[PDB]
Formats: sequence, structure tokens, C-alpha cells
Amino acid sequence: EMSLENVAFNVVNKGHFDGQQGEVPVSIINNTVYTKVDGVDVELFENKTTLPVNVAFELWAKRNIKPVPEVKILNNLGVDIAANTVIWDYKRDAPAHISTIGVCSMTDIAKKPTETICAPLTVFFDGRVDGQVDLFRNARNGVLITEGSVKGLQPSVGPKQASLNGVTLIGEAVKTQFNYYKKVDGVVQQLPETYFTQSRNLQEFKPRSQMEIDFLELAMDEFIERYKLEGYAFEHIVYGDFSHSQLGGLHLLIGLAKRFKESPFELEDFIPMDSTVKNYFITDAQTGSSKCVCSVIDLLLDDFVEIIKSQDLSVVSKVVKVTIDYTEISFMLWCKDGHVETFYPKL
Amino acid sequence: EMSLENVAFNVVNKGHFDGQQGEVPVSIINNTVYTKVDGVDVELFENKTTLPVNVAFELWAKRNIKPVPEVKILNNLGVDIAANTVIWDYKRDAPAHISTIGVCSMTDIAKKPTETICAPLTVFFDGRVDGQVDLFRNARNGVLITEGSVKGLQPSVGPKQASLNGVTLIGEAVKTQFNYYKKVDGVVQQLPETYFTQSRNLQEFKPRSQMEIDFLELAMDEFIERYKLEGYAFEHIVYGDFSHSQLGGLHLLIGLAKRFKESPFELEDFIPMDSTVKNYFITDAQTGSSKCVCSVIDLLLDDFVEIIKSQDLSVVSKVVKVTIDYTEISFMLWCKDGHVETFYPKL
Amino acid sequence: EMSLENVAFNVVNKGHFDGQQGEVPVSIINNTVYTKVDGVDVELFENKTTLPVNVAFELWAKRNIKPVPEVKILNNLGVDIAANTVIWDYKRDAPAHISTIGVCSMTDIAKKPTETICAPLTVFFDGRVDGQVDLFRNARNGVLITEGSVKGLQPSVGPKQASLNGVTLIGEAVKTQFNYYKKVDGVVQQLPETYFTQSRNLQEFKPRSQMEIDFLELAMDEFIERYKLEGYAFEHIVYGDFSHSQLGGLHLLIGLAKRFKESPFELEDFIPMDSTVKNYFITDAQTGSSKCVCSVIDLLLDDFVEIIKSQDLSVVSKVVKVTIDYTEISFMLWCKDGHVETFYPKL
Amino acid sequence: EMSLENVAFNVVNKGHFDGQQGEVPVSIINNTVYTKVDGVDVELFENKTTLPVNVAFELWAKRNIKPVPEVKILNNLGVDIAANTVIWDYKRDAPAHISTIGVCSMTDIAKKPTETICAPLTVFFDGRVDGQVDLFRNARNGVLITEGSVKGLQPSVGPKQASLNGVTLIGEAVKTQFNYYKKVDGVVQQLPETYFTQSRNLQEFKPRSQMEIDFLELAMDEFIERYKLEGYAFEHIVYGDFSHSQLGGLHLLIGLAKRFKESPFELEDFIPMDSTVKNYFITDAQTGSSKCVCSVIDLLLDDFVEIIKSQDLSVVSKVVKVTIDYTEISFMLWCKDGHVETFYPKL
Amino acid sequence: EMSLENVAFNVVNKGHFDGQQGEVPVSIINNTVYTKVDGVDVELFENKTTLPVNVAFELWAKRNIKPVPEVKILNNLGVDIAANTVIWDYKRDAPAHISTIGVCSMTDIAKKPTETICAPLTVFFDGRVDGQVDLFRNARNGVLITEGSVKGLQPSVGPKQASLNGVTLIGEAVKTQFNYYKKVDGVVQQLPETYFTQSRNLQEFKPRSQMEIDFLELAMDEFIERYKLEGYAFEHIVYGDFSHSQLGGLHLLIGLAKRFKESPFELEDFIPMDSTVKNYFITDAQTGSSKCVCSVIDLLLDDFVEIIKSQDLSVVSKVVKVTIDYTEISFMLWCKDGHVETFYPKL
Repeated sequence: EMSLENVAFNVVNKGHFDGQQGEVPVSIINNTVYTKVDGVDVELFENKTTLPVNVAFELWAKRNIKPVPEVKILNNLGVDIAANTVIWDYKRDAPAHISTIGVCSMTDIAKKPTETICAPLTVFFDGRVDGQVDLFRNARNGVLITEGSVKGLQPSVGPKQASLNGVTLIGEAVKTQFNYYKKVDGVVQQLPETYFTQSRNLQEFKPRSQMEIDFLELAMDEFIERYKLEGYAFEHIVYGDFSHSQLGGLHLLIGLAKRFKESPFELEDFIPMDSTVKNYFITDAQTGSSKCVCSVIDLLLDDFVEIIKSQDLSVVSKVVKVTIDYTEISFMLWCKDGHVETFYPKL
Repeated sequence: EMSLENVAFNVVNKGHFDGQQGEVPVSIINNTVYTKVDGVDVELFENKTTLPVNVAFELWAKRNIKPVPEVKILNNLGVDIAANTVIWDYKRDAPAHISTIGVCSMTDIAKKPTETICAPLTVFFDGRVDGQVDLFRNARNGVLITEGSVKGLQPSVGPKQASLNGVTLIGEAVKTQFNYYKKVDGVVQQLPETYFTQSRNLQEFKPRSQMEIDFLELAMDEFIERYKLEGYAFEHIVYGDFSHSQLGGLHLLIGLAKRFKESPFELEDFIPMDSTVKNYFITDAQTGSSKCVCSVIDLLLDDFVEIIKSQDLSVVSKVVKVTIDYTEISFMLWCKDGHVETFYPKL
Repeated sequence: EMSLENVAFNVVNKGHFDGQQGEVPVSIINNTVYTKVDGVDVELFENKTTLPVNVAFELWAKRNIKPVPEVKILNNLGVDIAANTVIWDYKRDAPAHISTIGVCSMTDIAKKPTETICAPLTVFFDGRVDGQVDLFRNARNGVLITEGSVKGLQPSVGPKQASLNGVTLIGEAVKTQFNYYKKVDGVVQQLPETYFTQSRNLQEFKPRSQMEIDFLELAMDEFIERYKLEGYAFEHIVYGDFSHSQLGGLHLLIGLAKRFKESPFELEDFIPMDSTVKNYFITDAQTGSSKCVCSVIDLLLDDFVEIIKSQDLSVVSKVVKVTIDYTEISFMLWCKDGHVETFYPKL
Repeated sequence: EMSLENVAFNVVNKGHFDGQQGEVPVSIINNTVYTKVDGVDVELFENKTTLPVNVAFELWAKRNIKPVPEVKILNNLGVDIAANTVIWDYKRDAPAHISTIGVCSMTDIAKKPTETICAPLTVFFDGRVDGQVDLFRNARNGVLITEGSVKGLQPSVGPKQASLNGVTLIGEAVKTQFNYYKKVDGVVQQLPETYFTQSRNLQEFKPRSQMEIDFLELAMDEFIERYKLEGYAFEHIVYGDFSHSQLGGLHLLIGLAKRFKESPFELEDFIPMDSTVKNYFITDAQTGSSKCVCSVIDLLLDDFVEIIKSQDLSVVSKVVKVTIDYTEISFMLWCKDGHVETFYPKL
Repeated sequence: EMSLENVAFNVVNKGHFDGQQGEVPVSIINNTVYTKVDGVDVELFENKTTLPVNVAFELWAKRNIKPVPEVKILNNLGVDIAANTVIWDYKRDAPAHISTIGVCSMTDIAKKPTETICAPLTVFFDGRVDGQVDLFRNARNGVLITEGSVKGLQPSVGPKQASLNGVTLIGEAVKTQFNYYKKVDGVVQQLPETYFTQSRNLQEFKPRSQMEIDFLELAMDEFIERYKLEGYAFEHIVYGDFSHSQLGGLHLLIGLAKRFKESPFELEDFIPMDSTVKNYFITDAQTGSSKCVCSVIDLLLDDFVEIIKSQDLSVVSKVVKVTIDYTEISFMLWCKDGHVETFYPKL
């Protein structure tokens, strides 16, 4: 049975779609799904997508509830569609992909990824599901994740964190560290070496190295000397300059986290989606310094130090390419007299 | 005058419907009521109910602003409807009851509870309103609350807390501890002896006994020994097991509160209403341990200890009945070798 | 180009309307503007106004992103409309003014403030924009703000704080302290001497004098003696009386901030707009004391002390007028035996 | 009482707002007003305006239900707003004017047309309503209509037809022929000598002179011969050319009326409002000849013959001006070899 | 410029999108597009599609306004998408196809039909537009229509009628008879010999042969005698049986046309789209005979006689296949004693 009342039965009794049999009565009003409990209407789901309410409700109920790669990683690898599952995008509160394969009648383009309409699409496969390693072996364009080794294929070690029901975490009771494989036009690709962003947030920021512990505790001058960062404009790039009306620098998430613990500010996320580089309209409450487009990246500080120290501080300006999250991120390097003025990513 | 503009006049000038005379201009757009202040539109009310916007607005303005029983208590007693008042359900942001008596033309089924259409309904009466003790005396099916004694009737002492404008509190400047009476088919009933849930929330959790103070301070091993809880699986039931992908135990709200103060997690309330037992989709951020349907109850720990110590740990498994909030709650007891495996309620 | 797709191009690339050339594809559904990024829909804007979604979106994108006077100051000065800019009202999440001048085709009543339809309106001018001091000089009815001196005109020093992207702040990297000028029917007016409210909020409250530091630290009895406040009913007016079911006093925002740091309560803002005096439905969680209409003002405590000490405590009751935020605020003074019972503003 | 429930009481018991006292229960959902009749909801009003549903419902209930000038005439006379009434526009299913005077609190700009905000607006006054003639005498800008003489003021005889509850008619039981007066800046104007349109419609077209009777009855050749219409291209202008894929001519409503009874065609009114000139997207069903923009005007056939015979036929292209419905209409006149090629109006 | 305001400029000044430069102000509210004409909002477009209102408005403005094949023909030919145009479906009031090619940024899958995503799609090419014949020559899957010969390709003569702005017509001023060509995997196909339907409608039905003139004029008996139609159950199949509560027969549009002028009935089109076979819920008003599912096909009466006379009458039930509108139609043929009982199409 593929029906709205059976989807609602599974949500009410199992928390998500579990393939149980049964029905509950449902009312659809506004963009909202309601169900009746003891004679009163209880909201089950509010549609935030651009899809019909009943279609969005079913896709949400059928979301993957295992640790899955963050949406930004799948976007950078060019994933178009998932084989037999729904990746829910919790930043957008919507499905990550426009179409499905074997999930929902109103959005399926196929029931199996072997159908010819899927061959030109990059299909995401999940080695933890039975038979999907073999489906990837025969797929034309695919991305495969596994927890272990795949016989015949060289792995690429992915990020340590994954997403579990919208929570980004480095797993202890569960595995969040995947191997990645990619096929293009039938040929297995070699994925480039890459840094990974850390997927942390401002208020809950926790360091992941001694350098990041030192950065959050030490005064700015102490930190720069201890790690020998003279001439790299860390005061501008990382700490931020709040002395003028236009906010200077502040392009690393750990810099915002240090400023935020001492002085809260406003972060307007005007394009609310998951991406390697984020752009913010930031307003500093303490000083009134602000910037309309501030580009922020959450690299491990040890990685960002390693990146900026490998730059020729001798030319005036240039665009630098850095592989981060399997994609090439452009950094605008501004130098002056053998020293960095600033160094910031672009979205 | 029973009109939308007069309802809005009372909200703007008195904060709620107070029976004052006057009108303000109103605009209805989307599911929202607006009023004009200094030539600009100000939102008064956003309809979250399944009712028409103007009907929901009036019911909300006429909500009871005194301490009232929590909606879950009225549901457990089988209340269908209130005599001459609106119980607002702040969990659902909607009226607790589908119909009214003497409140609103679009939802009234009668103007007085003495009308014959009310006799088969369990009507909620409030002894703090004049004449309602006598209405209950003549009602066929009713629940009555009072602050003091009723001549002729044996009281049942209710919970210590009540709800005041959506805030659950044990009152000091006001009385929140009611006597309860029930009539069924014309006969006064004897309400059973019962435990009461405590209606606390995760982030604001405050203990209400020495055992709950000890539980929140002591290490797990200390607490279990001090109160002689060996063999009752408190480590599983109350503290929670976060070592596997499937979260074990964790069925008491105080257990979640202890875990939350040290490590925040995600609580998806997929049926958002007031009930004695709640079901949550929980994801632990620190470990990635999760459970789709976790049943949680907020009993005083001294009560839950008293309940579990009265169980025959000798049979393998059985359903136990416990009277809580005037209703019989089923607990699934799993035992092994004269010791509890787990003990959890069901919704 | 005045188009929805070009407005969305500016928002996506510049964070706000910046007059750049370009277009992005847009979908309008519900009351929401979406744009497509990597083939998925991303929400740019949710319309909370009573305007058409595409009109509200453009007005929001064209909001003033400089420090501007708080909306309550412009309302008190009788501003009807802004010359060539949009003042966004972040309390209402809507434009402050119904019409525009040279901003948007669907809301403009003129392209320039010199047009005859503007002459009877009080137009807000901004001296930081070129030519607007001269426009005010020729305007019939206007309010002008500058950072410096205007040749020929006597200034009125305004409040220290202004609003920057919805954040109220006293600026350090930017100027938030303006001079104010007003013209009525062609004649420059003398603005009255006035107190200013402080525009602080409950959870982030920070004192701005020694008396306010003392108030937040000292016990109530210490504070009253030290500053010689016997006979002015500060225990009632400022600290609040929570001993009865009806909450007594508590009309200064610093009083709520002191109570809130020790005991959280509920503040229902039933008319959500910016005004000098606010009215709240307050419920105290600790005691259950509550009041449907509690009028709160955020004066500097040194100012409120200075105001109440200048009152004749000899009459029973009267309405006192006080100039605050350029408007006359009525205070109901209740006295008994040469001492204040209470002293509260009215909205 | 000014309230939604009282407006719906008048609509239900009197067909429109008559100022009776009483209230009926009302539900508002979608953009529709409903009322309960014997326990079921009956729709009273569907909102087709861009106003809030309850505002539009009130303006519709208070529409003028006497014969009023057609909206096109008031527009051409520059009317901005009506004094103490609502002119409903039945083509648009919406109020003719954006604001009101003493009608509705949410749309009024004044309670009387003597208030200074109304002085720069051209206000419509109805001499059939008491005191309105004197309001006009004092007004600055206005249009006055009367049935008979006004002292001191020279009348202009308007059209014979008026609109009554949406129906255009020349009245027999009631008077539809009005005298017109216009003031601009306190000075009475001479209204120019004008032709008027006949406000007819295709499907139920009816001739109004012998020549029009001749036009629908006689063959095209007999007609052009009889009234000496050689060289004026009536075959093209009035009868229309359906031989090519682009429909030629057909710029007079009586012409379309003749073809319609002969052969069906579709008229897309892509700007549905009342104007002297209309534009249509016309698709002829028998031949497939069609034209995206066909400009149609409904003059008395004898009036239109009198017009094109007052033309100088020695110009390859010129723009003629005719006073029609008190406004100037641009006709494009193509000529070749001293004879007309075509002659059509401009919207 | 690709923008909503420029689309509405073309609609307002040209009746449809003509690629003119300019913009008009637009308001979007509900599912409707409005524009201001002299200070009041005029509706331009109501969205009846499942697309976002602004997307649907653009596709409608860019619809093909030349004679195009009827949607049913394209569906039967397997057309997936049109090359560089919008085929509007006037039955559904929506685009015929889900995606576009070089039309609209929110719906395009490509800018040209040469892009590899279009190769597996059956693309409709219009030989009246320049270069489209060659695009077809190179395409992998496609349908081509022309007015005249194409070199090397053998034509298939399609129907005589086409659709022009929603009106089905056999063109006289314009050509509606197309040659058809179909490629599948780069190989031109032989289109099968087919009958075509006449696309007529009841109320304004018009005979198209002597036999059809005979059918509407003569009595049923004279008709069946004249053309030798004994044993074929024309009284049942074509004329219909209204004697029982279940309506018998009546499977030909000309048959319904005859009854309609004789006696009114209601046809519920419970699947409102264009197909060779239609199903209706029919309720005969004079007798009360009715049928939930009545399958109606509109063949030329002489074509349908030629069909049922090519049948073997010695089978109790068989499924006949007729090529109609380039597709196969299943007719169920009941027979008994060597004569027809009924013969009706399948949807």
C-alpha cells in the first residue's frame, strides 16, 4: 500500500516510514498534514518545500535515518539522485534531490537505478545496503560510500563526520567515516587529495587540535608568536578587524566563535543551504562594524595554517585553488611587501 | 456585541477578551489577523488551528487565564467540553476541545450545560465560577474541580501543578492544587488512587526530592548503591545506554535531564500534544546513538523507585498496569534471572 | 532594470539590493520567494507583511543598511514616509511606512520628495545622503538627521543608540548619535527637551550607570537606603510585587531584568511593534503572579529616579506628563499620605 | 456598529448593506466569507480583489445600488475617490477606487470630503444625495452629477446609459441621464462637446438607429451604396477582412456583432477593465484569421460615419483627435490615392 | 531581459510575449498576477497549473499562437517536449509538456535540442520555423510537422484540423493540414495508415458528410434502412437506449449531438484532458437514464461505418484494433446470433 494514510500510520507509530501496515485519518489544510488523536487535530508535518504537501510529507517520512554524507559533500561530487532512499536536506528542510529512484510514485523517474534514464545521472549508492556495491559496479555514473574495503577498488577516505537525522557528528556508537568511490562514464575515477571542512556551528564550537585550543584561550599576540604566524595577517584574516564601519577579515569559523563567546553579533544567512563556503551578512553588536558579504569557511586551523604558509607572498594578488570537500575552492590572495594583506575564499 | 472587531478591541486594550465595548479595524490575510496602529498593520494572531482564522482568533481571545488543569489530566478523565470557557492547548496552539458551551456562535453546541445535547458529554466544571458546583450536581456526566471542600462529596486530591497561560507551575501566589470530582451517568464516581507526572522540561529541570537531588549530583554507581537499586537495571532504564547504534533504555525524564546538562541531544517530538507518556525520536550528538520511538515519562524518582520495587522480578516478561494521571499506563517489564532487563511505559 | 529577477540577483550576490546588473531564476509559491542553486530551490524571503510577496521582497532588499533612528523615534516625530530609502521595521518584519518616494513602482507616490503630493507629508531626510539637507531646507514638512552641524539650524541631540540591520547599538566603529531637525508647514520647529528610552532587552540587559550597576547587585533594601529612595514605592514600582495573584508594579525594564536573572517568567507581547511604552501580559513562573496589561518602559534608572523625585506626593492621584523620545508620555501617579503608592506609564 | 458580523447580517436579510442592526455568525477561510444556515456553511462572498477578504466584503456590501455613471466615464473625468459611497467595478469585481471617504475604517482617508486631505483629490459628488451639491460648491476638485438643473452652473449632458448593479441600461423606470459638472482648483470647468460610446456587448447586440438596422440587415454592398460610403474602406474597417492569416480591420463593435451571428469567434480580453477603447486577441473560428491586438470602439454607427467624413484624405498617415466620453482618443488614419485604407482607435 | 515585469509588458501591449523591451509594475497575490492601470489592480492571469504562479505566467505568455497539432496527436506520437516553443493545453489550462527547451529558465532542460539530455527525448520540431527541419534531420528522436514537402522523407498526411489559440479548426485563411515525420534512434519511421477524429463538440456540432446530414435529419429507421445498417445495432451503439436506468450505448459524439438538440443532458468530464477516447458521467434529464462511464469517440460517421462493417460477427467477444490518431484503439465487440449487440471504444 502506497498511500498517505499508511505513511501517516508509520509516522505516528514508528516515528518515520517503516513499511508497517495500517492507516490513520489525515486532514490536509494550508501546507500542513494533521491527524486526529482523541478527537483533536495534531500537526504531523508542515511543508517547507516547493513540492505538493502530500508529496513532501511522504519524502520526509522516507528519509534516510542512518548516518549519511553531508549534503555539501554530495553536491561537490556531483550527485544527482539517490538509489532507493531519500537524503533529507535539513538546512533547507527539503529533499536534497529533485527526483527519486524507487521511493515515491509522484517523484520517481525509475524503480531501479539500472534503468536507462538513470545511466547519465550520477547516482549515489550506499554500500551498507545489500546489493548496492554491485549496482555501483555496473552503474555508468555513480558515487559509492562504504564503511569497509571494496574488492578491486582504491578507496578515498572521506571526512570524519556525517549527518544523522540532521545532526552532524563524529560517530562513536556508529560509523560516520566512509570510503568514497566515483565512476564517470563507466570508468572508476581517482578522487583528489583534499582537505575537509569541519561542519561546526558558532555557539557550540569545540576545538579539535591543540592549536585550536590555544587559539581559543591565548591572547591574539601570544598565539601569533607561539606558532610563528608573523607576516600572514592573522589579526585581519582570522581574528577580524572591527575598528571601521566595514568589517575587515574574519573568514574562518573559529574566528567568529572566539568573537562570539565574548561579544554576540548577527549572522544573516541570506542563501540558507549547505555549502563548503558560506556567505553572511554580519553585523557586530558591540561596535557596529558590518559587512554585507562575508565569506566564512570552517577549516581546521592546523589545515588553514598549512595552506596559507605554502603561498608565494611575493606577487601582489592572485586566485589560489585549494581542494576542499572534493571541490576546488578559489581563495583571493592579496599581498603587499612580502606579507599578506588578506586571504579569503569565495562562494 | 459578538464581533471580530470587538474581540480585537479587547485584545489590543486588555490583552485578552474581557467583555469591553469598542471596536478596532481588522484585516484578515493568509491565516493571520492584523490591526492598524498609527497607519501600519500589526499582527495580532496567527492561526495554527484547523479552524477558520476568525473563529480560532475569538476562541484564543476567550481562553481561560486562570490556573487550569493540564490538558493531559482532562483527557485522561474523559472531558469532552468545558462549561462556559475555553481551555487553550498551548502544546498544540489550539483549543483543547472541538466544541464549546456558551462561548462562540460558530462553535457552540449549547448556551448552557443543562441543555439536553450536553447530557451525554462529560462536561468540565470549575468550582471557582459561581453556580458551577450546582451545575455539576445536576449534570449527568461531568468533571468538577474546586479549591476547597464540596458539601456532600468525597474529594480526590489532584496534582500540585496546574497550567497558567501555558506555564506549568506549582502556585504560591495562586492555588494550583485542585480537588477533583467525577460523575458518570448521574452517579458520583470514586476516582482511583494515582501517581502524577511532574510536567517538567529538559532544559529547566529542577529536582523535587532528595533522591532527585542525589541523582543529579552523584555518580551513577554511588547513587545506585546508596539507594540500594542493584538488580533493577537503573543503568539501562534511567541513565541510558549510549554504546550501541540503538539507544538503550532512558525512559525517565530525569535521566534525559542529567544527560542533557553534560551532552546535548536531539528530541524529535513527532506527535506534539500533551500526554502522560511521550514518544521521542532521539539522536545523541556525542555518540550517534539513536532510537526512533523512545517512550519517556516524568515521574518523581521516588515514585518510580517505589513502582519498580513492587514488581515480581521472577517472570520473563509481562505488561504491568500503573495508575498515573488518573489513567492506567501499561509498562512492559522484561526480566532475566531475577533481575530487570528493562521497564518502560507505552503510549 | 526594475525587475524581480534582478532584485534576486542582487540579494544572492550582494546580500541586499545594490544596483548590480544580472538576473537569477525565481519561483514564487505560498508567500515565499525561492531561487534555484545547483538545481534545488532555496528560500530567499518569506513575506510576513500585508503586501504582495513580490512587492515586500523588493522593499526588503532595498532596506537601509546604515544606522537609522529607531522606528519609535520616527513615529513620535510624526514621520510619514522616507525620501528615497526604505526603513525596515524589524519588530514587525515589514516596512515602517506604507508608501515610498523613488524606491518601488508598486508603492511609490512620487519619485522625488519635491513633488506636490509629498508637501503635506512629513518626509524623513538623511543628511548622510548628498543633497538631502537641501531637500529638507525646501521641504514643507520634514524631519532631518545629521551627524554634524547644519549651517543655520539649531540641532537637537538625539538618543545615543540607533538601529543597524535590526540591531540596536551605541556605535563605536560607526556613528549612531544624530542631530534632529523638524519643519512643520515650512517653519523650523524647536524640538522639546526630552528623555530617551534605552532600547535594551531582557536577557541581554547591561547597565549604563553606577546606579544601575548597584541596582543589579545590591539587595533591595540596601539600594533604597543608599540612594535615599524611601517613600517613593520602589519596592512596588521597580522591583515588583509577586505575593498576590495580581502582579503589583514592575514598570521599569531594569526591574524585569533583575527578576529574570533569578527567576524566568513569560512576557506575552500582544501588540508586537516598536513603541516608547510597551504593554505585556506577564506570568511569573515561580509564584504564578500575573497581570494582563503590564506597562513597561526602559528609562535609565538615574532618569526615572530624577522624574519621580520631582512629583508632588501630596495629591491623591493625577496624570503626569513627561517628554520621552520626543513625545509626551502620561504617567498615572497614585499617592497616599505623602508617599507614592505607584507610578506607571500608559500606552 | 461597524463589524463583519453586522455587515453579513445586512447582506443576508437585505441583499446589501442597509444599516440594519443585528449579527450573524461568519467563517472566513481561503478568500471566501461563509455563514451558517441551518447548520451548514453557505458562501456569501468570494474575494476577487487585492484587498483583505473582510475589507473587500465590506466594500462590496456597501456598493452604490442606484444608477451610477460607468467607470470609464469617471476615469476619463479624472475621478479619484467617491464621497460617502462605493462605486463597484463589475468588470474587475472590485472597488473602482483605491480609497473611500466615510465608508470603511480600513480604507477611509477621511470621514467627510471637507477634510484637507481630500482637497487635492478629484472627488465624485452625487447630486441625488442630500447636501452633496453644496459639498461640490465648496470643494476644490470634484465632479458632480445631477438629474436636473443646478443654479448658476451650466450643465453638460452626459450619456443616456448608466450602470445599475452592474447592468448598463438606458433607464425607463429610473433616470440614467445625468448632468455633469467639473471643478478644478475651485473653478468650474467647461466640459468639452463629446461623443459617447454605447456600452453594448456582442452576443446580445441591439441596433439603435436606422443606419444600424441597415447595417445588420442589408448586404455589405447595398449598405455602402445607400449611405454613400465609397472610398472609406468600410469593408475593411467595419466589416473586417478574414482572407489573410492576419485579420484586417474590424474596429467597431457593431461590426463584430454582425460577424458573430454569422460565424463564431473568440475574443480574449487580456486587460479586463472598462475603457472607451478596448483591445482584444481575436481568433476567427471559420477561417483561422486572427489578430493579437484588435482595438474596438463602440460608437453609434451614425456618429462614426459623421467622424470619418470630417477627415482630410490627403495624408499618408495622421493622428486624429476626437472627444469621446469626455476624453481625447487617438485614431490612426492611413490613406492612399485620396481614399481611406484603414482607420482605427488607440487604447 | 528575462523578467516577470518584461513578460507582463508584452502581455499588456501585445496580447502575448513578443520579445519587446519594457516593464510594467506587477503584483502577485493568491495564485494571480495583477498590474496597475490608472491606480487600480487589473488581473492579467490566474494560475490553474501546478507550477509556481510566475513560472506558469511566463509559459502562458510564450505559448505558440500559430496553428499547432492538437495535444492528443502529439501524445499519441510520443512527443515529450517541444523545441523552442510552448504548446499550451487549453483543456487543462496548463503547458502540454513538463519541461521546455530554450523558453524559460525555471523549466528549461537545455537551450537547444542538440544538447545530449534531449537525445533520448522525443522532441517536437516545427518545420514552419527556420532550421527546425535540419534539427530534425540530426535529431535522434523526434516528430516533425511541415506544410509541404521535405526532401528525401516520405510524408504522412495528418488530420485536416489543428488548434489555434485553443480553437480547433480546419483553416481557410491559414493552413492546418500538416505532413508528419517521426524518427526513433536516428531512423525515420513509417507512420501507420490511420483514421483521425474530428475534434467536434456537442452544443455546436456540425455535420461533415452527407451521411452525417442524413443522421441528424432523417428518423432513425429511415437512416438505418438507407445505408443498409441492419444487424449493427446503431439504435443501441449510436442512437443510445434510454429506457432502462442504465443508459445503453451512445458511444459516438454525433449520437450525443442528436439527443442533445432533442433533449438536454449533463456530461461530467471526470478526467478533463485531450484524448482520442473520452469517458463521461452522463445523466439524461428527460428519462433519468444515466451511466457512470460512457466512452465516446468522435469519428466521421462514414469512417465508423467503414470500421464496424470490416468485422467478423461470429465471436461472443473480441478486442478489435483500429489505428486512430496514429495510435491503436481497443474496441470491445459483443455479438450474438451473428449480429452486433454493442461496439464501444476503450479509453
